[PDB]
Amino acid sequence: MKVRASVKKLCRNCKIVKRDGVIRVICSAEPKHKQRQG
Amino acid sequence: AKKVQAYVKLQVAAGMANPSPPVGPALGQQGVNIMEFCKAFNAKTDSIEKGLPIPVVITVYADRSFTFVTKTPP
Amino acid sequence: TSYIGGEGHNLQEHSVILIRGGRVKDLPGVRYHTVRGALDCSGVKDRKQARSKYGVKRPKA
Amino acid sequence: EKMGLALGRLAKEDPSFRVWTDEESNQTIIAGMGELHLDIIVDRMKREFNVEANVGKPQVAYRETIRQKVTDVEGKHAKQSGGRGQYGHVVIDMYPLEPGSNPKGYEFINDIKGGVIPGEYIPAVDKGIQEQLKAGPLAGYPVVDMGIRLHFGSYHDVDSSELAFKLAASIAFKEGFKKAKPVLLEPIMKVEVETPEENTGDVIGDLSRRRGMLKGQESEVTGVKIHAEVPLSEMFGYATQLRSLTKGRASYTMEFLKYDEAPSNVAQAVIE
Amino acid sequence: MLQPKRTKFRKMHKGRNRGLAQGTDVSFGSFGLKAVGRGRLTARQIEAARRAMTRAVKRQGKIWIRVFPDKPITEKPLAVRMGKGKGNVEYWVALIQPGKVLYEMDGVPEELAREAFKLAAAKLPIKTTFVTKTVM
RNA sequence: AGCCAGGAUGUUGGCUUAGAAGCAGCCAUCAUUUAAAGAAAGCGUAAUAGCUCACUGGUCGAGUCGGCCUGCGCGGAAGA
RNA sequence: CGGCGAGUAGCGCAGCUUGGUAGCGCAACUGGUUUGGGACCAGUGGGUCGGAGGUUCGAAUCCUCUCUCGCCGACCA
Repeated sequence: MKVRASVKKLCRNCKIVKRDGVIRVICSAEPKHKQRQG
Repeated sequence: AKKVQAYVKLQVAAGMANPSPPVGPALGQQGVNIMEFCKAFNAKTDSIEKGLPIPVVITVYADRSFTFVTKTPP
Repeated sequence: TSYIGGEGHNLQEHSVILIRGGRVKDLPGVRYHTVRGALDCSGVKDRKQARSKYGVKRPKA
Repeated sequence: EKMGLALGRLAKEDPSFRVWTDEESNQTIIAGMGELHLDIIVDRMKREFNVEANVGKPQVAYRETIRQKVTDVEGKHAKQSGGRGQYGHVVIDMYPLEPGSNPKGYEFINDIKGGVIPGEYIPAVDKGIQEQLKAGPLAGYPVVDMGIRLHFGSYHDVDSSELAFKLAASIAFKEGFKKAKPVLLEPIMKVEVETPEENTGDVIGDLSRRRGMLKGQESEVTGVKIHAEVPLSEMFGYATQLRSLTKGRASYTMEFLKYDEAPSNVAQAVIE
Repeated sequence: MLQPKRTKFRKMHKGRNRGLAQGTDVSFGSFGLKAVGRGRLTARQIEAARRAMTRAVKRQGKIWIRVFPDKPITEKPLAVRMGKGKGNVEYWVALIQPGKVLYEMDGVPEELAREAFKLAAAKLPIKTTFVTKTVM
């Protein structure tokens, strides 16, 4: 995946999470949108 | 002509029977024969106006049988 | 350098030939010939006259 | 010498691969059925006839023509030294001819009316322009579509000879090029591909990737054939590069159509 | 690149950036970007931010560049011992204070301009916001 | 917000007529049939088809949705 | 890098000192001469001063800022 300081929902089905307090943008449809560390 | 099974939006020109260039896999994607299509489509094309930019709908059944509805020019 | 007598040559930088004796007297260097009826330069496009030279099969017709 | 022999005693095994010899570059060109077909043959000589022939890559032609019109281009040759004193002056204009299917990329119409340039010198400049057309001012590649019309000029009494005007035409000729900025012409192929039903699409992008301008796809009972235009440069390896796409089921063929001005990406990549 | 053509002097003092700017209104159009920061914009950034917008509409609307450099900045040549005269003019900048309206845009719906300014800001250093023309 | 539905008629709309059929884009950005449906928000195609959403039906049954100004936190944050 | 010397017709040099008018030689076009060219004899055109900003009535000129181009040297641990 990709780590950045700014992570935005790219797809419509990109979702936001706070697992372990670390922001993640895990999706459900497409892989490439999975990103974190934002 | 049931729910969406085997038809597309075509009939470039009824005046030119068996149209190759601008059609191509437009109806041939399914496996539609062109020689059989000459049979029915020409059967009423001679009776109606020809060569007008007009579409037709051709729906093929499971046993290799079809049907049509000749339409209105855009 | 050698000579190909007759408008029937068909070679460019390759294609083995045969060699026979004879210069040409006007071409500086040429001292040999080709046997028309050999490797890569056979007869000269169907000539009937004195064709034991320029070697083309006669008119079979 | 024994490589020309090598094939002649290997070609016997199979007519499937043929043999060429470069029209312009005197380099033999091997043809075949596929990489597998060719691979073993390389060893068939590398061992049987002892031939570590450095297996290169197929080669190119790359024509070149003018981009636009010219304005005045003129000839002038004056080296006297008394005894000779050859002085020939001409003033032509060449134009980018109509790109036509005829092989007549040369056409010199004589516009001179009266004795400004003697009639016995048209052949000289005529001889002149045509030979220089094998000296494309990039690296000497086939030049065409040069609309040449000779306008005005001069000559030297008693003196002026063919030498003056045949060469002086060229000096003028070169200017039309060094001033109207020609550019390459790449040969273009028409390639037809039969693709069943399933990889049809994905094949197109591959061809599209090859700068291939799509023409049209026509469907039949089994296999949609595709008419396609593609630059010959992008064409090498295609067969395997295609059968690996069509799971070894397709059949492509090559037809020449026309010559295209090679783009920047390809253009500068000939200059040497 | 915008640059004061032919002014009074070439080199001018470092100066200071105190207070609040003058232009605080959306004067010419309907929408404007106000600078909530306090810094120094360079000419390079200016034209850069212009491109983001000039591209954000492609051809519609009118764009007003409120600020203008008017300040020359110098720099000493690399690795020269300090002293030995004043620097050499490198590039020009426009001082900025909070409450200054920088780019004023009109001709497009509030929507795109809102989006357009989101592109200009990413090239400018100082934090800025989007403000609109109001009555009196 | 979930659970079952619908989501259409002309309309392949030009052109570069090779082709952009709601989905490359350039324009209009319609009217009808309506409980409703945009000549289109995304996925998918050479170009379609296929899969959803807008909005609308019913059921369930109580609050729910989106911006504005700040306080205080997280991430950005890796050296012998 | 800083820093004293050049930038003028097609080519090479003048003219800048002390501001007022752009020249010499060769090149180039034209004519004579000769069987013709070279050569040699006559006539003429050609820049308007590297580019920009100043100062004066007046800027090729005297000053400033950039560019292109030569020379001097960018040393002492």
